[PDB]
Amino acid sequence: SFSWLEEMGVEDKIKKP
Amino acid sequence: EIAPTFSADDVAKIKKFCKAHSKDIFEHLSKSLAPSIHGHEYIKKAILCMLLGGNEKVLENGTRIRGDINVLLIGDPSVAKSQLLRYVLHTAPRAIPTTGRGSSGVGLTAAVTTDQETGERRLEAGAMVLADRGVVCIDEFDKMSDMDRTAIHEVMEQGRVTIAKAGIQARLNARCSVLAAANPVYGRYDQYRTPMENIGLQDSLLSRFDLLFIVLDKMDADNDQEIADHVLRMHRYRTPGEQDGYALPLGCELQIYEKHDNLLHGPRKNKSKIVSMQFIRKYIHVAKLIKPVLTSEAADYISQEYAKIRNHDQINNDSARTMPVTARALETMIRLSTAHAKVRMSKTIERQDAETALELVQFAYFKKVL
Amino acid sequence: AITPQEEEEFRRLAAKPDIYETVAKSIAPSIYGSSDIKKAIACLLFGGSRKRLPDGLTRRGDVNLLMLGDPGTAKSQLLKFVERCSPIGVYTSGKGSSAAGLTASVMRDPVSRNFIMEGGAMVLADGGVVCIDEFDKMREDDRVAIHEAMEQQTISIAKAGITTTLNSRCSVLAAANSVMPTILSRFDMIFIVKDEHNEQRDMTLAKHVMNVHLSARTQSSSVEGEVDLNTLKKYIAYCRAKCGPRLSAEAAEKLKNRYILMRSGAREHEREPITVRQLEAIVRISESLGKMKLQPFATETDVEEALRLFQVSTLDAAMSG
Amino acid sequence: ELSEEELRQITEEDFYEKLAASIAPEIYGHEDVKKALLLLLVGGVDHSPRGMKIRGNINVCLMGDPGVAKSQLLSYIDRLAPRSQYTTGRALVLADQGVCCIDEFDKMMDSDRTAIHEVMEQQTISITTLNARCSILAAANPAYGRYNPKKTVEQNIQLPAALLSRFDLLWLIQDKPDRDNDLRLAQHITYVHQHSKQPPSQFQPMDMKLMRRYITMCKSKQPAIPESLADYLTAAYVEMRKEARTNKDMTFTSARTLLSILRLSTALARLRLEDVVEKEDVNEAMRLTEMSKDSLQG
Ligand SMILES: Nc1ncnc2c1ncn2[C@@H]1O[C@H](COP(=O)(O)OP(=O)(O)OP(=O)(O)O)[C@@H](O)[C@H]1O
Ligand SMILES: Nc1ncnc2c1ncn2[C@@H]1O[C@H](COP(=O)(O)OP(=O)(O)OP(=O)(O)O)[C@@H](O)[C@H]1O
Ligand SMILES: Nc1ncnc2c1ncn2[C@@H]1O[C@H](COP(=O)(O)OP(=O)(O)OP(=O)(O)O)[C@@H](O)[C@H]1O
Repeated sequence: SFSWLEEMGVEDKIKKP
Repeated sequence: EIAPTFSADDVAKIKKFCKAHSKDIFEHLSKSLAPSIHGHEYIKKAILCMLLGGNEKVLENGTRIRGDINVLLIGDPSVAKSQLLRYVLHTAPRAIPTTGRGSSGVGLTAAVTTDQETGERRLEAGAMVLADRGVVCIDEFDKMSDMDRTAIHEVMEQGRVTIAKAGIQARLNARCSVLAAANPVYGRYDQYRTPMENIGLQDSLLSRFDLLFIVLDKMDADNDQEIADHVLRMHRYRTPGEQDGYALPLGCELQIYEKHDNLLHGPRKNKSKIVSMQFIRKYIHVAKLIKPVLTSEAADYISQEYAKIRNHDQINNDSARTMPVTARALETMIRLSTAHAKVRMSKTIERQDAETALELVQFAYFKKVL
Repeated sequence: AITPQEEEEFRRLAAKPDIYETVAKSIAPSIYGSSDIKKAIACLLFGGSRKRLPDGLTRRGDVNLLMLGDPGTAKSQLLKFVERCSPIGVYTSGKGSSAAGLTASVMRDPVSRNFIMEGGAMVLADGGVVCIDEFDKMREDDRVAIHEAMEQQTISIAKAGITTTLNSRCSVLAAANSVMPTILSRFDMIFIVKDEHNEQRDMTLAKHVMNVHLSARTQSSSVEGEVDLNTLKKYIAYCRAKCGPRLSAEAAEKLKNRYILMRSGAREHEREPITVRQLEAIVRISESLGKMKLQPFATETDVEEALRLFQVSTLDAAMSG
Repeated sequence: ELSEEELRQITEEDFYEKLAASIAPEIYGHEDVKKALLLLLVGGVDHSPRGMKIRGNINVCLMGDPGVAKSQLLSYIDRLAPRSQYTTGRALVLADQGVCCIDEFDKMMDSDRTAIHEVMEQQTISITTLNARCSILAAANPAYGRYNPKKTVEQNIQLPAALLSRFDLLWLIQDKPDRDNDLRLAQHITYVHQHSKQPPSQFQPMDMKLMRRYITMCKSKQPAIPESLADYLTAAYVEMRKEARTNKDMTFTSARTLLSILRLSTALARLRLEDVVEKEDVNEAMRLTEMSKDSLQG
């Protein structure tokens, strides 16, 4: 799931739990 | 504030929502944006595009292209203009409401004030300065002082209010999206008169805004029947779990859809689904984070459509025209295309985003689809 | 602090079918005439029903009046009496001492250098009634405060760095001699209190005033058929804190049909108007009546009475002007 | 400062047009306007013959329909100038020895317009006098929503005629619904928003820092007008005045016109790093003046 956020270059700036 | 924490299940839900609604996701979000208000499809679409926003391009020499969309609503009273402002204030983060007149002597922009008890001068920030990188829901745009208009010119154009009086040379950042509403001066809106005549203002201020929706009060029997039915349905609603006759005390897992209640949603043969507010907020945040990049096909299509639009505006224009088609329409179309690309979760703009942007722009200017 | 005996008394009093007329008479016994105004004040005192939708937006349940007319019709006495019958109330006179505050203010005590955050009279009268006299003489700042409070029901304080937003949910009852237009548009019912030269009415009024002056010594004389002020206060508080009604389907159908007919007729007349706002005002009046009779559903008679009151006040005000 | 290698790189002829195009490459077109802005930035040459003070500051006014990138040029000039202050119609002292960008110039106050007259005639503010050696760049818009060639300059843009006449160069920019030009402009804007830079051109755009260095270097030189060339000035001015008396509808080629021509010629020679005003400078000044004149005509 978090990989898909990294796919669009967004996981770096998303507040993970 | 409130941190919008995300979990793995939340990301899975968002991905599933994107996949199952690869098309017409924009339609679902626009419909679910505000269920209480009936109609006003294009206004809701423009509000959603404003919430998502655009992209800021900073060029090598340092010139900056603003990436925020501004919307203004002029029309007759009792058409629920202020309700849309309240919904925007309740949904978007960092929304600051104003009354149009200004915040005491400060006004919409920033100003220097003295204490009058010790004589010391302090720089108090107006509402536009406070809501930096946010949304300002200005209401009653007409009730505005001349100095406020002159300052708003520069604030909306550059995005950086400059104050140098009283020896305090400073520049403050005021990059904010402005959503404003106004009422006619003559009681009822005169269609023949130009918008600047009806609102009682200048014309360059109208040029600053990206979109100009004119909402007229229609007295068609069918429309009145539908609106009355919706209002009565909303006004007979009882929250589940309440004993009939109870009165409010007045004390002093992410869900994709909402539970179907026939009174609120309406029994459209159970064919209508409304997304919950929390999901809308999280999806809007994730959409805000992304930054798309334009492609050649979109550029060609937008250029040709702009040429056709300006040619069509040169001809006809016999009836009342909301606004002339200047070169700012190109910037508006690019920003709307980026907003639609964001809402679709894609990272590259394609032709469909340009098509939706063209529909919105044509409805905003020509008041008629295509 | 209500004993069970008083609750039983309230139930017995509400059970009567003639509670509405009794409450109408009980308001301002000294003032002669103006039955319709008294009924409207009763509707204001009992108030509508507040609602909350899933989106989080809350529809207000207050009712606002406005009394325009020639001087000498005893508006101020009526306002003072209303202020003494609501469980929560306040009286502010326009332009007199700046009509109390009407604006939440942040002054600085010079000796202690502290900053004190007094709320306006509207904040103090949350969930009650705010009686304003001389509405047209209001100071501009208080006019802005009234404009803000009647729309969003949240008074905001942004001075000297301090930035907060208070809460004010009050029914505004104002009276003015003559005609700002936006605020007059916000009001639900606008009563134009004219004067009549019926010889019987004039003679009765003169006799009543003369008898009052004669019996100034006999002020201990009581009145019959009315309700004591403390009893009225307790009854209003109990009804407000216990029963919140809703419309019924048949009443909704009747109201929708009447609204459609009214709008069609108005459009046809303009070819030779009622808006959704006034429809919601009528809904709130019907709910206030239903709450007054301590029932969980408002019947069709409530809708008819609300329509009659609206026609008497707002439609007549529009036609006369 | 600068280096000799940069001197060789910018010493090639036609570098005048190169620096003109290097100003705001994003804006499509308006080449003569860019040349006028460059002349304003460099400025003319001050002189004191027999104690007669002759200022060299150049003032340019941009007029025409709204939304034709006036504010873009104003902001770019304000940023590129070493010392400048951006302000709306509703200060001058802080702009001393710099450029004062005044946007929305038509919404000013005539009470301050008297002081602006004083500055444009004296470069001082007499209250004790404060130096106000600031070149003024102004942008104005029509008061009827559009510019009408039928109406005069004063009618379309409500402003006293004399103050309009004070400006060295007055530019009228009209927006025309031409299909081909609109298509080119759309391609230009899409390219700018796509590649995050201007489209490729014949000459590489100059950098801002090198531009400032060369502007300062040109400011160092102070050329003077020879009297031999002045005879051609007599012929040019007598012909210009004959044309002015041919049709008196437009602004007369008054003494201010000749003084502005001299200042422009001196500035052009200044940019060419020459100490003597030549025939080419007068020709270029006349070309700019006639281009502005044709822009005014509709
Ligand atoms: N579809 C609808 N069209 C019009 N009014 C609606 C609709 N649905 C609900 N309403 C109701 O109409 C009323 C209009 O609200 P509001 O006071 O914001 O009106 P407005 O005339 O737009 O406002 P403003 O006074 O700020 O110009 C509200 O009570 C709202 O709930
Ligand atoms: N039934 C009545 N109708 C009219 N006037 C009455 C009645 N009973 C008494 N009055 C007298 O009429 C006068 C009106 O007083 P009041 O100040 O309340 O009203 P007003 O003149 O309408 O007010 P305002 O000048 O503040 O608008 C008082 O002297 C009051 O005693
Ligand atoms: N060569 C050009 N011709 C026309 N428009 C252009 C050109 N280059 C860019 N534009 C576009 O024109 C717009 C410039 O708007 P801007 O705010 O600068 O207008 P303005 O004419 O200075 O305003 P106003 O006179 O109304 O105060 C931008 O959208 C920009 O992308």
